[PDB]
Amino acid sequence: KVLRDNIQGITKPAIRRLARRGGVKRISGLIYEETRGVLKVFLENVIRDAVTYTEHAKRKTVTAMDVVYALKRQGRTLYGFGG
Amino acid sequence: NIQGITKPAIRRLARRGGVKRISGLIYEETRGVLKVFLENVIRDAVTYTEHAKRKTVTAMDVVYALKRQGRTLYGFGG
Amino acid sequence: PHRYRPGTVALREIRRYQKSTELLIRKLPFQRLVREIAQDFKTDLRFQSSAVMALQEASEAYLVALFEDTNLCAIHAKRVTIMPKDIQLARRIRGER
Amino acid sequence: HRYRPGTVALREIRRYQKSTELLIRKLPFQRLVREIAQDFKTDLRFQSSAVMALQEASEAYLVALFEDTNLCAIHAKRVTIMPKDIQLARRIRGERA
Amino acid sequence: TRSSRAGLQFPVGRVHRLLRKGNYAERVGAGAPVYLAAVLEYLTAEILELAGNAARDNKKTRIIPRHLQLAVRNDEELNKLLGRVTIAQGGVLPNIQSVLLPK
Amino acid sequence: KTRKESYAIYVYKVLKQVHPDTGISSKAMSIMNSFVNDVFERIAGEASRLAHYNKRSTITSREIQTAVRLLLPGELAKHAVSEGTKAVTKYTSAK
Repeated sequence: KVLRDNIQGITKPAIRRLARRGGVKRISGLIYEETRGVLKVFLENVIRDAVTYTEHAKRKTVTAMDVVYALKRQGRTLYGFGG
Repeated sequence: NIQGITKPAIRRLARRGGVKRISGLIYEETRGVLKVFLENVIRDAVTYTEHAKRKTVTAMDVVYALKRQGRTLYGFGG
Repeated sequence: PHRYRPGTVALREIRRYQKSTELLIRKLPFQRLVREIAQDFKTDLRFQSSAVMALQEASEAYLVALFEDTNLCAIHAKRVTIMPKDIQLARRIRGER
Repeated sequence: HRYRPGTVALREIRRYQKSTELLIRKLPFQRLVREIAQDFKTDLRFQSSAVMALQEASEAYLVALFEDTNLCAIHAKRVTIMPKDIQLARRIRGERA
Repeated sequence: TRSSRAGLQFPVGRVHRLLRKGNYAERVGAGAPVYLAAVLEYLTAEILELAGNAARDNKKTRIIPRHLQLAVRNDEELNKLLGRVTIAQGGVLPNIQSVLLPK
Repeated sequence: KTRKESYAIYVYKVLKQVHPDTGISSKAMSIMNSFVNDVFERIAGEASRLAHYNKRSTITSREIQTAVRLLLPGELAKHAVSEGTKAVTKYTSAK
């Protein structure tokens, strides 16, 4: 079933919570959309790559490993999920 | 030696840098910055020479160093 | 009644979220998002539930790293409030596009 | 007639972005290079291309750096670059801590 | 040759040697030195294209490093690719921030 | 007097293929040669991991291909795969 507008799942209180672990105290209202903007360019990058691995592995299922390899590729190495 | 990196030379680099106006304290700051830079690159470079058992640091040691450091340079035998 | 002054709960919340490690974005929204973006690259993809969880781990880390550097930019500008332009300076400087 | 404060600075930017020649006189640079390396190993020789390589890499880097420095100056409604900018630039680059 | 047999200008032999010797894998397919030599050929064309252009624009018959730099930094897609590469004698693009300009 | 290799002559031939009435300097020639080697490593390298990742011993045109798709920006990748798939098929024509 069709999927639409999901970036707005990234509610404002969460984009808040992250900013707090980030040491930010005062948040301008025009921040919440820019963050979604950024998160999107971010996920579009990791998944373009994750997927390319999945396509190469000739699979219909994207694995924890394809993700981890992608991150490593983008210089955002991640421990905790294999590799 | 370090102070051999002249104020005017540092000014030119900032002009090619797009910078219009320059504080006095910059010039010294630039120097520490440049120093740190060469050190790291030359440390890695020399390590290549030390491992190549050479008296001559080559261009390729430099080039390999810059690669290591993610500051790849073209035009000295890529 | 009673009313904490502006900025008082912010400081509290910072300390809360800096003690813990649990993910900040909700789990389900997050997934829906990732399934979207991925669909729009290739249809008919499935995910190891751990593979979503990886991308999220990687996502939040980034954004928290991001806010960190955003925050510095706010402060650079004799300000205390973060603004899109701040984020924008961090990304130019990080050399993101 | 005299030209105003920053008028010759403006003409100079144009002149240097149009040229590709190196901006530190290669001799004092060269002495700086030998000094720094001596601290890592004694009795050493450099290929003249090895020194040029370093020179290019270093300048290009510093220019890039001023670029990003200059943006921070601007971010702070300023027009003069200051050491506090460089520190922020590098900080966000993740060069400095 | 094989450059011929694939319509390539780029040494399909040279490439097959380099893959085997440069320790990328145990064995090396027949298509890959061809696929790659091609992609190498393709990309060196795009650069030579836009640099040459730039040398015309800058009114010279011979390409110097600058013409490469201009070609590269002005191309949005090439510039990304060489996002971490300093090109010797490249200089910079001319760019002067607004608020720095006179009023 | 050692016989050091490069891509110089082929760079030239391709230069003629695109800008027949244009030339090149040694200084820019080095840059073209550096460019070639760098790109060769990056693609070769990616391909190499690809194989490993997939518990397989061979770097085929396919590995090279997907390597290219990870290494290159949307449009430049697109053409690259073309020229890649083309010269390969054209190669497998002749024998």
